[PDB]
Amino acid sequence: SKPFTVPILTVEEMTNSRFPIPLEKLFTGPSGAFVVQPQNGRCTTDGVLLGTTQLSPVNICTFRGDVTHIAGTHNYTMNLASQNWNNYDPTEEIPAPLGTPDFVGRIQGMLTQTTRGDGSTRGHKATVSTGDVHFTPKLGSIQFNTDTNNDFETGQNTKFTPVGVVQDGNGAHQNEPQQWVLPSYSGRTGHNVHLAPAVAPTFPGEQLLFFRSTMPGCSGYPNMNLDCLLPQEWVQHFYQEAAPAQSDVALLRFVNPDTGRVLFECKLHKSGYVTVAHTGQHDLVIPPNGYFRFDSWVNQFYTLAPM
Amino acid sequence: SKPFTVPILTVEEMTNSRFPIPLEKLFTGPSGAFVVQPQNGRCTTDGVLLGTTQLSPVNICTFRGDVTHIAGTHNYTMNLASQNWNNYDPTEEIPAPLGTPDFVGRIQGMLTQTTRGDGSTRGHKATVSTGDVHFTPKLGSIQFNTDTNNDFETGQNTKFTPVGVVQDGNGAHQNEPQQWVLPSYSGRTGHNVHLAPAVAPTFPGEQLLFFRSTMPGCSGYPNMNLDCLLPQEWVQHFYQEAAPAQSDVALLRFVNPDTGRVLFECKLHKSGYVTVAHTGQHDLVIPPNGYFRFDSWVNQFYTLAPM
Repeated sequence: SKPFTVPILTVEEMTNSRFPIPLEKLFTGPSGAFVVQPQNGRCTTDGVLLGTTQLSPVNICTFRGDVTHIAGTHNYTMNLASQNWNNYDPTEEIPAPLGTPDFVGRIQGMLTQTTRGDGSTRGHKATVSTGDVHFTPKLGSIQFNTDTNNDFETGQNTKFTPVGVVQDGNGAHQNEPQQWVLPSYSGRTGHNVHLAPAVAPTFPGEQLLFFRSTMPGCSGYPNMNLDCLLPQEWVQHFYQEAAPAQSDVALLRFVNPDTGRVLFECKLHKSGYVTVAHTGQHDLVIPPNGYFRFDSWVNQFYTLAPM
Repeated sequence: SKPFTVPILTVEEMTNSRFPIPLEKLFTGPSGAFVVQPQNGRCTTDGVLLGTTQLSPVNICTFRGDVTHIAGTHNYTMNLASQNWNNYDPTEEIPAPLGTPDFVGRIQGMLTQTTRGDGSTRGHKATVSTGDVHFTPKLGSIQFNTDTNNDFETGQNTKFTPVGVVQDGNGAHQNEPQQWVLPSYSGRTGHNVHLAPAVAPTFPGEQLLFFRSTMPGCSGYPNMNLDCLLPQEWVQHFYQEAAPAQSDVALLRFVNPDTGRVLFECKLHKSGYVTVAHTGQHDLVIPPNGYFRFDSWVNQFYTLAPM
């Protein structure tokens, strides 16, 4: 059996799998108060992509399609295409187009467009509100609020590039986005389907280990914390390697290569998430060259050294 | 010696190493008329990063720092920090900060900022003109044109997220960007140093093979072609594997997994670029599931089968 491995990359060398930004830090905290069911950054250790997860770090929270103006507004409806501009297949066994945002919030970035006939181009700031009833990416349709009332043309390739998140400063601060609330990918037309499962640690004394970034904020007082369950590079790696899983739990050690010392150990579950033995909120203190190293497959009874 | 490999990824599954967008296609053409000296997407087969190359594609053409308004304008100077908000170190023997744009052009995106004290945020469309006199990233400062003259605060973390490119003026359509012209990283009076080498075919009948994307256009009639010498995923892979180069030339075959048949072969040079045996400009026609496979190290005298 091909030996399982994780990448030799530091945290700061890696990328969030839920928004196209670098990782910053490792965080652990209790998660009983919410449902942890992200759909990006979901992959088994033997390389099966789950949810809306795809390989490209730059395609996370991007959309592509054609747009139609909503008369009397600055809003546009986008009829989605696939990430390579092929027709979007709404019958694929996924919750939504690959890379669709997996949280309720207002995501700001730019819409850009090229006129096929002559190579003329145009671009405008735009925001997608993933909690609104017009956010129906599984159906192939979403809406953007933009800074134009007439510039985008119909029947022309149009891309949304995400930048960051927005909040309404008149509501309680940091009340949005809600990173652990999934959109309704078909709006009010249907329930979510083909979801990667919710994750919840149940081994005594364990919490999830989160790979954390701070999303750019574009307006108001947003909650900019964004926690993913796997770095994007781990998704990419497992997809490549497809190493057989011996058991349901891979034991990783986080090591300082300068000293050889183990800082902590953690469980990488076959279904694609990480737990540590800790209780409470904690920003992990790690050396700048530290990285994760797979050491062995362990059984259901294995108890981690306390963090 | 660890066996050398390239990733099992299709072209469309991979990412441009010179701008944070997917690859679309393969292109070969004669390159005698310009200097091919990109600084991003530069890496040896045994994993030594070159030029301004760093590992995650989402950091390419991003900038971070604090900003100051230029009175009487809508322009801001950005005092650059490192990607993790440490001080930027201009004394490193690299051409410019890692991920700095390596073409002359006007790159549009958004500047975003968070006020540390209260978490208030703001974001504005912004353009950096990498050919202008203020573009001195090696020295630690650049200028942006924005749509505000008063909104950004001093002394606060500010990020530029790139989206695409712009063209305007009385010059010919597609006269900018100029993807094979490096910026003057230290200014218009300055000289670029510590560059990754210029590359050229050195065997009769050979041309470079380019990994091509189309950059989003944000205004006007820009030249949106962007050719890199290595997919970002190959940079990431070689850095991981660090497999010793047994010769100066790795022979790759491009394979159709549906049939197992080799479509063409190419040379992956140890110093990090690819050639094919072909004369003239050609958009390669490939099956969408096709991928590159390392077959053997060859000597300097190997003659490729015509593409």
